[PDB]
Amino acid sequence: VPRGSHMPEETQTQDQPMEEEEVETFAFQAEIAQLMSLIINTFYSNKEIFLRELISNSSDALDKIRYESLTDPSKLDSGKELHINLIPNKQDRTLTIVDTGIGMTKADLINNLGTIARSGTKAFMEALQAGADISMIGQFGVGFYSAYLVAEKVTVITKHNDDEQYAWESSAGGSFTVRTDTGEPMGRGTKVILHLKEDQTEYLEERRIKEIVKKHSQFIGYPITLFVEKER
Ligand SMILES: Nc1ncnc2c1ncn2[C@@H]1O[C@H](COP(=O)(O)CP(=O)(O)OP(=O)(O)O)[C@@H](O)[C@H]1O
Ligand SMILES: [Mg+2]
Repeated sequence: VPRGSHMPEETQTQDQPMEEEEVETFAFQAEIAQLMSLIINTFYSNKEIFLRELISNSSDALDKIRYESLTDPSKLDSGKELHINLIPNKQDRTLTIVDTGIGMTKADLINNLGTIARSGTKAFMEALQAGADISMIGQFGVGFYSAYLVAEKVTVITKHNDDEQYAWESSAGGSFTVRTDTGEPMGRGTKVILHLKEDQTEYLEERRIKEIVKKHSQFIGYPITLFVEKER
């Protein structure tokens, strides 16, 4: 049956086998849930410090690369630059903080971002109740959750040398999921994707991002780059 030319629908290759992703749901530690609720549902005028916190954690992760190299000099062989990228997406209303730090293994996500008590949580909630600036969150060891000052939902994609890629995700309300992430390989590090609340879209603006990096994150110790989508 001679063919001279095939239509794209005819030549369209079979899909790869359908990937399976294991998803687990966890309760936040009680006080973490209480903090998240508090952060989410209280007005704070100094919300911008959320970025200082997430950049600080990227920073920490990036320092650990340097130190882990002292026991694991193999890491020295990586060609990836140690850096943070800030990626605002006006179309998706997301702000992404990407680092090339050490990343987090599956159990690191579960333990570090929600199941394990932080000892400063109760004091932080009390401080807030007595009218502390939200900025103080940095000194009470719960700074990650500042993400929820600006974000209705947070997704963390992460890849650590010792594990596969995972996605952590929470819209708060007391639980979070962790699933294997068989999607876009991201290489070692972590990507924190903030789905911004409708009225926190100033944090997609390049000038505003620049202002708060300059104000709050001047000692990263690693290049930070802001990716700005050309306006069409
Ligand atoms: N970008 C990132 N890369 C790797 N690990 C990250 C990360 N962001 C968060 N984490 C993990 O999440 C944990 C909790 O972060 P935070 O809530 O900011 C408290 P911390 O930064 O560990 O304490 P500290 O600021 O009192 O030192 C970190 O300890 C780290 O294990
Ligand atoms: Mg921190």
